[PDB]
Amino acid sequence: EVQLVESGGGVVQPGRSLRLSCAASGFMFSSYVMHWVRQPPGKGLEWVAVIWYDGSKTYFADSMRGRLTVSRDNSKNALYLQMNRLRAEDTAVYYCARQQDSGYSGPEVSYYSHYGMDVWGQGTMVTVSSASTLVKDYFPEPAVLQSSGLYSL
Amino acid sequence: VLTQSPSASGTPGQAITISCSGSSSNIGSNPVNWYQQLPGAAPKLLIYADEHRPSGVPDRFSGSKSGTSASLAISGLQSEDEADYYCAAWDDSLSGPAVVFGGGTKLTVLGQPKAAPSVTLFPPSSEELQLVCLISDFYPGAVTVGVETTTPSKQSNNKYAASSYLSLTPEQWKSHRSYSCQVTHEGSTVEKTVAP
Amino acid sequence: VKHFEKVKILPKDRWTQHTTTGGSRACAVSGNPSFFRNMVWLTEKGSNYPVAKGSYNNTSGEQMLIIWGVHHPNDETEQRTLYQNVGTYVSVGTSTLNKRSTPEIATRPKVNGQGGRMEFSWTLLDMWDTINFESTGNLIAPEYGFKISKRGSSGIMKTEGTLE
Amino acid sequence: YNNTSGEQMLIIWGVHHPNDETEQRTLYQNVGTYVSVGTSTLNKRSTPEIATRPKVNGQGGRMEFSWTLLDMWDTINFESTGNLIAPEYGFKISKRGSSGIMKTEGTLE
Ligand SMILES: *[C@@H]1O[C@H](CO)[C@@H](O[C@@H]2O[C@H](CO)[C@@H](O[C@@H]3O[C@H](CO[C@H]4O[C@H](CO)[C@@H](O)[C@H](O)[C@@H]4O)[C@@H](O)[C@H](O)[C@@H]3O)[C@H](O)[C@H]2NC(C)=O)[C@H](O)[C@H]1NC(C)=O
Ligand SMILES: *[C@@H]1O[C@H](CO)[C@@H](O[C@@H]2O[C@H](CO)[C@@H](O[C@@H]3O[C@H](CO[C@H]4O[C@H](CO)[C@@H](O)[C@H](O)[C@@H]4O)[C@@H](O)[C@H](O)[C@@H]3O)[C@H](O)[C@H]2NC(C)=O)[C@H](O)[C@H]1NC(C)=O
Repeated sequence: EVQLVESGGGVVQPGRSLRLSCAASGFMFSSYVMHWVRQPPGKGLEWVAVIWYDGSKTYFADSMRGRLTVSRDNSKNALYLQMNRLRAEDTAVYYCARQQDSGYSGPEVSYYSHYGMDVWGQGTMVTVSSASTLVKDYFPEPAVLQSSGLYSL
Repeated sequence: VLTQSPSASGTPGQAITISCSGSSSNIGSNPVNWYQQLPGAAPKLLIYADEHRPSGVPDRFSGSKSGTSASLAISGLQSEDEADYYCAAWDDSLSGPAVVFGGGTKLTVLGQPKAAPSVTLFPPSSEELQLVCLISDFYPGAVTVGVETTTPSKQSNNKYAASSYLSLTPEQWKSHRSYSCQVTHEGSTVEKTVAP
Repeated sequence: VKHFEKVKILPKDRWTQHTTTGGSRACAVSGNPSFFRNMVWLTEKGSNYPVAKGSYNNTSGEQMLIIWGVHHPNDETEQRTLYQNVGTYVSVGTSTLNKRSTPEIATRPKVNGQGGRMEFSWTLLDMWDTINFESTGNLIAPEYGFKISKRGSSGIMKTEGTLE
Repeated sequence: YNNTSGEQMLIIWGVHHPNDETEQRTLYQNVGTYVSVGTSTLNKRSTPEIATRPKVNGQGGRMEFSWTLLDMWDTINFESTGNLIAPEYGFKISKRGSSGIMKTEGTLE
């Protein structure tokens, strides 16, 4: 019953911003440095950010510069992501994962670097389009979606 | 970014090996973990800090690293072992410290015969006010064909499918290089070429 | 023993070359990783773990009880991540004493979610004598020592009862 | 071993102490070996002390055995690179009670 559950996913229009949470349960949250990582839909994995157990330090992906706030409420067992100025690239499934340690917690990355990510959530899917509302260019939802923010197959 | 073999396949009882490679920055300095994602679902950590497995993980799985390269091995093979496999390592680059993921790998246990696809073309319809290459079935997946392509799909016959579409700014250049859709089974890249 | 004066002998801040701010979730204070208030858990700083040295001459005016630990990691991995170099050791000595202990490593059942262990030892440091620690890792250091203030017939009473 | 027996279990293990480095090599191959045992409460990493000793039972080597009481539901771990004498067995305590060990040269009638 150790688990993380991501929420807030949905549709978001490009140029706007997205807000996401993760709910931790069945373990001690405040002792664990936590992770944001996303998988675009059918492509591979992309690391997003990392936040320290005590919230003392954050590290962002080079992709995320200037668009990203990451925070945590330890007492609420809550992970918080807020990302600005979105685009098609940012469309993806979003994952909250827990960084594993020995018993030990400390400020240096040198400790955690040897380990990594023993538990994940089932994710929350995010789709970026300004749109809304054979078969081609249709809404809403084998299909695939083009740059027009539209679906077809 | 890190890099891995494009795809893999093997037989029940067989042992197979997948590779990961990258800069002195990441792997050269910091060690490597391996994650396994079974279809329709979410990742679970297969291996941590090179050699070491976590609890709940069968012995057949195990791995290693040397220099800037790392490797993963399955000593015996069950149907349960069909999934996508990712190497991951911390970087300690500049701009700043960061985790890094390999592109990926998909492997297939071959619970059935191999095959080769049906691919058909059907150029743009004459309705035509200002494309579709579909591979009608095949096994295993990962056929690696305004560029658009879908992700190989399961179906009744228990071989897979797919689709690819393009565009137009509606002319004719390609031709005469025309229209092709050559798709590759690792085993033949194959050509449907049609149309003006 | 009837009273203790708690002396700061080897202050946390005096190790500039190691990480003293580390803790564990077994000592966790309200969900946040912590550690023994009277001990310092040394780890690598900047990926290096230089030789750690400390000494105390006893000016307290009385005998002093001193305690130190040695960490026993669950696996060679943990050893590397924490203390860097392996083949470590911990050395304590005084007018009368000698110990160079090495960190016995074994995979053990999780206890407090912890496979590692800490073996503590103590000694009585005579007035005017001097205590020496040096270690290449796995050293849990005293930040403090207990000077004996009052002495006298006394005891330890085992009871479930409370003070009225 | 996780203890499913239903009661406490006595466990014993040895460590071999060869007569010479030769013996060490021929038997266990690699030198600089060790033997590791651990439980909820216990820790030992012992190393094989080597000394040339008088033949005893035509044997210059020795075996140092140790034991422990493994609590119900607890787990015992051995790992070694050599000189390990392993238990194939453990003794679960069945019946408990005032008893003793009597030293006598006599026999049961
Ligand atoms: C740890 O620190 C201690 C105090 O700072 C050191 O103890 C002192 O050490 C010095 C030199 O080692 C000794 O100085 C000598 O004193 C004697 C006689 O002194 C008389 O009075 C003192 C009290 O002041 C008394 O303790 C003695 O029994 C004597 O009655 C002279 O003859 C020498 O020339 C020299 O000046 C101190 O005697 C000594 N104090 C004590 C309490 O004994 C100690 O050396 C330090 N340890 C280390 C390793 O450096
Ligand atoms: C070694 O094997 C042992 C048995 O296979 C393991 O002992 C069991 O461990 C599991 C999980 O670690 C515990 O499951 C929990 O049970 C509690 C409450 O269960 C109640 O009933 C059990 C008897 O069935 C009793 O022992 C407890 O005191 C409780 O009254 C739940 O709240 C949890 O959600 C969870 O289901 C078992 O409780 C535990 N058995 C015993 C005898 O305590 C042991 O974990 C194994 N050791 C290792 C290292 O894996």
